[PDB]
Amino acid sequence: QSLNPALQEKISTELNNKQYELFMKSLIENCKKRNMPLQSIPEIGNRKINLFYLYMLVQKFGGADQVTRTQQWSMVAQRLQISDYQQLESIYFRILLPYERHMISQEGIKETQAKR
Repeated sequence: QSLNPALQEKISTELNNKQYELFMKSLIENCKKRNMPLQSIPEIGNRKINLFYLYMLVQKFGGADQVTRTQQWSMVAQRLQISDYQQLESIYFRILLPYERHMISQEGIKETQAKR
């Protein structure tokens, strides 16, 4: 009994990145669904769970340092629902899961050898 907000669930931006975003979105949403499933299509903001989207956003803000410099990470994180207070723990855990990380690892296994 908790349908999506349907407020900030915009899919695709230029029809080109939609493929890259949907790839990580479907993968993360699928794996994460094994722990914290949603009503149907889990989305918050405008798709930012992608390895290219989440990166582009940070670089655009001037780097993680810039986001924290003005203490905006709290607000920005809420946009993608990555740091919603205590909930950030559950989201981080599910996202750090072995299945979730594995699904995304295929796109970049070189990151695995990098270790924590």
